[PDB]
Amino acid sequence: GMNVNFINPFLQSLLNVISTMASLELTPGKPQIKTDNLAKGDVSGLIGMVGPQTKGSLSITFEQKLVLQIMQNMLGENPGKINEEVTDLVGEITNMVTGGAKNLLGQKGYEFEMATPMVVSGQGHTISHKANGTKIIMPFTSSYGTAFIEVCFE
Amino acid sequence: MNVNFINPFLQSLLNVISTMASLELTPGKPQIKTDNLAKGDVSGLIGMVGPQTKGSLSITFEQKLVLQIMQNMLGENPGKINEEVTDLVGEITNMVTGGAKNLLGQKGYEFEMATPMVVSGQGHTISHKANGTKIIMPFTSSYGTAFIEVCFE
Repeated sequence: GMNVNFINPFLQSLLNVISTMASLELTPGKPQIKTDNLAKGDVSGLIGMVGPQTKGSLSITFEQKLVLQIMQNMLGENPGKINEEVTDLVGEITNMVTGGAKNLLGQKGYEFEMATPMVVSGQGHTISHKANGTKIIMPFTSSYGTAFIEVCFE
Repeated sequence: MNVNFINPFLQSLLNVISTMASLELTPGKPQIKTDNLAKGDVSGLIGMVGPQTKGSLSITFEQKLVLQIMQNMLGENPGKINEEVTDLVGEITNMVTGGAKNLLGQKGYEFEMATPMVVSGQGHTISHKANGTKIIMPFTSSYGTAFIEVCFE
């Protein structure tokens, strides 16, 4: 029965990357215990986490127009489609979100190590976390479209 | 590291599909991945941390194949990728990684797995970003194709 606040370090870290490094204001929704298969996107960064008394999963999902605007702002270009350069950037965003969360959570005595990012590319795909634990999801909105973070820990 | 860490995962998948001779699945030769051509409709993905290493694994299936796997394993299929199907994909992912964890442990190498995630979406691709060699192996049948990819850094 995990505290919904476990998503906060991930939220803060994503807002750090996107709002400052990408100068793009994402407006977060309210963290929800997941109850829909409705968090569709076009490219997603996925990573596992393993700790002494923990294991889990993080996904960060973006609509195409949003991730392309993020790439424009961060790197000064974008190829107008999801390609390898886009998936590489999503991988790096995933590492920085997870890493910042690791730092913030470590300061609070929660230890984990991240695995390595996998990036999913596909129109309108969804992610389902299969850990036996609480699934916490939150939307983010911009005029460019929507993103979602989902975390799950056993 | 290369054959040493990756082969258990490949053998463990083979083991898990050897249980369904019905499908008549022909494995290909494992190789270094050098394109983004490996598409599927549902995939199981899992991270892992090991001795001086970390990495990732995914198993991607075409819909027609995963539905026949469900027919063989559970005696039914819904004719589409639903929660039942994503659950089974997650479980196969755990068995494949669980088996490999045992084999590597046997050999003296401790790997800790994270928890699985399952992607649903027509014709999606998975790109592993670990800084190390990406190994992919396909397995094909008249019902369709699947791919396992494993990468350690």
